[PDB]
Amino acid sequence: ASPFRLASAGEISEVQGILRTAGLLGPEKRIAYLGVLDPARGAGSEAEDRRFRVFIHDVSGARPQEVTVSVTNGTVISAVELDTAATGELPVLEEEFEVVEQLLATDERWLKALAARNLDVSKVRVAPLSAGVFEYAEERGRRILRGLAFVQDFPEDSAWAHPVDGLVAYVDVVSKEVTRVIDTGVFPVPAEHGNYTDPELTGPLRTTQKPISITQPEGPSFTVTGGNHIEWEKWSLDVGFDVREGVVLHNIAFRDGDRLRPIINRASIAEMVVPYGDPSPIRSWQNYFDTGEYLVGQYANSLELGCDCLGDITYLSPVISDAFGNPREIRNGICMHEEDWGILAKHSDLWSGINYTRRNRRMVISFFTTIGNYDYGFYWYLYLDGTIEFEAKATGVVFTSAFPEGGSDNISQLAPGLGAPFHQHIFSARLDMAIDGFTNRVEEEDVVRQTMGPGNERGNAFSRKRTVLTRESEAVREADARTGRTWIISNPESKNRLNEPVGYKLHAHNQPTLLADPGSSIARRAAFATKDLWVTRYADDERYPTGDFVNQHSGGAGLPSYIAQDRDIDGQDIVVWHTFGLTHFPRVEDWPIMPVDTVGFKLRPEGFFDRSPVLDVPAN
Ligand SMILES: [Cu+2]
Repeated sequence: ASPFRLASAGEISEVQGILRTAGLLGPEKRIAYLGVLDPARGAGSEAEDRRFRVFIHDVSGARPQEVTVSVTNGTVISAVELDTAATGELPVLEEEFEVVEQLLATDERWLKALAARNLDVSKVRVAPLSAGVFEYAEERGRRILRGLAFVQDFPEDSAWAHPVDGLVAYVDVVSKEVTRVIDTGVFPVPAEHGNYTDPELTGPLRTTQKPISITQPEGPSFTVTGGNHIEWEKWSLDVGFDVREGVVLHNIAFRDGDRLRPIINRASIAEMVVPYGDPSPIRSWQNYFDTGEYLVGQYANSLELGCDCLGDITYLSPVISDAFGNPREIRNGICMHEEDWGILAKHSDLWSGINYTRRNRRMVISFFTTIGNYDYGFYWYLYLDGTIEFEAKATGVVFTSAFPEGGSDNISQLAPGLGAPFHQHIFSARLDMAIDGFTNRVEEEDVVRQTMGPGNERGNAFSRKRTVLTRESEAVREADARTGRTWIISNPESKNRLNEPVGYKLHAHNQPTLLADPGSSIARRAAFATKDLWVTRYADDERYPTGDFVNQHSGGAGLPSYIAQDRDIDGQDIVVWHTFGLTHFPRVEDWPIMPVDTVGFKLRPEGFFDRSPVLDVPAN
C-alpha cells in the first residue's frame, strides 16, 4: 500500500509490456537503467502513481531515449531522444564488458603486442574500463571502453598478479572496432601468483579460532511490514533499492513520545569516484564513477548467512531489470540486523549511592557490491540515542601494474616487480534533509579561541561561532579539522523546550578531498569531490552530483551547475551533499587480497530532543 515499497517483479514485467506495446522496446533495444521514481512533493499526495524511469540503449547505433512510464496507468508519460555527444553516454551495459576481450583477440596490433611478450592470447584477460573524456576527438559521440591486460596462468589463477604493462587499447563497442592500440614498451610480467586459497601461500590454516555465537532467542526487536518498512526502538524508515545508487533510505523519522518527528527525507550514496594518481600514459586516464558509470546496485552480492552477515539476519531480495526488461531477483542482497554496541550511559554517584548502567544497540542495514577487482560494503547504522552513521568498507584486490626498475613516486611495490598505483576512493552522500519538517537551514560551526585579557583574565575561555549559509553561492564549504568545524542542520520554526531551534550536527572525518590538479579532466567531471560540503535548494531533477549521464560526459554538470542558480536556502527545502573518501597508498599488507579499510560520517542530535531520548531504556 505504501508508495515507497520496493519495485516488484510484476511491476517490472508491466514496464516491459508497456514499452513493448508502445513500440519502444524492440529487438535492438536494451535497458541500460531502470528504477522507480520517488513521489513528488505533496503533503496530501493521495492518488498513488508508481512511475518508472528508463534509459533505452540501441545496439544499431540509433539515438538512445530517456523514458518515463506510469505502471499505475499503463501509459508512457514521456519519451525523449538524447544527443549523447552533448549530454553524455548511457551507463555501461554488462554485455559490453566481454566484447572488449573478444574484439581484441582478433586484432593484428594487439596480437603483435602479445607475441612480442611471448604471451598466449587465450591466457590474456582484458579489464573493460570506462573511457572518460580526454584528447581523442574521434571518440566524441561514440561509446568507448578502454582495456588493460592481465595474464591468467590457469582458469582459477588470480590475474591481478600478472599485469601486462606498457599496453592499452581503446574499443568502440557499438560498431565493434578497435580504435587504437598503444604500446610504450615491454615490462616483465610479474611471475609470483596471488592465489589466496592456495595452501602453498596460506600455509596451514589456524586451528585457534573458537566460535562466537550471536543469537536472539526471542527474535529481533525490529518489525518489517509492507516488505520494506522498518520500525525499531522509536525509529521509523523505508528501505529502498535503486540499481544505480544501491540501498536508499526514505522517511527517516523518530517517535518522540506522541509524535513522529521527521529527520531525513531521503539518504543515499549518490556518486562514487576512484581516481588514479599514476602519470604513466598507460593509466593516467583511469577514473571510474562506480555509481554513475557502472551502477553499483546491479553488482550487489548475495550475502551468505554466517559469513557475510552474522546473527539473527532478516534479508531483503530486491528486484531489478535485466537488459531486456525481464525481472531479476538479487537473492539475499540486503542484510538487516541489530547488534550490541557496548555501554550507552554509565554513572556511579558517590552522593546518591545510585549505580546506573545501560547498554547501547545499533540497527544495521547493509549490502556489498563487486566491480571488477574492487569490493565495497555500504553500511547504515541507527543508534538508540538518535545518532545516524554511514560507513563504507573497501576491500577486494588492489589494481596492479609493473613496478619500474628504479622506483616510482606514484606506485608502491607489493611483490618482486609488482606495483600498485596510488588512488582515492571518494563518495558523495546526498542527504535530503527534513529536520522536524521541510523548513531547514545549515550553519557552519567553528571553535573560537579567545585571547587572555579583560573578561578572560586567566586565559582559559573559549567559545564557538555559527555562520548561517543563506544562498547557494555561499554554501560550498571545506573542512577545517583544526578549528573543529562541523555543520548543523536546524529548523528555525521548530523550537525545543528551551526555545532553541532543533537541529542535527554533521561530523565529518576530514580526510583529503580530490587531489588532482584543478585544471584536470577529472577535476571537472568530479567537481563535487573538490569540496567537503555543498547545500542546494531541493528540486525534482537534481538527483546526482555529477548529473544524469556520467559516462564520457565532458564535465561541469551536476553540483557546480545547480549551485549557480543561487537559490535561497535559509529556511527552505534543502539538500546536503557531503564528500568523503579514502586516499589509498597501497601497502604490502594489502597483497594478495586486502583487509577492509573504512571511511564515513555521522549525524548526532543537537538540541533536537528536550533531554536525553534514552531515559526509558531498561536495565536487562
Ligand atoms: Cu584502494
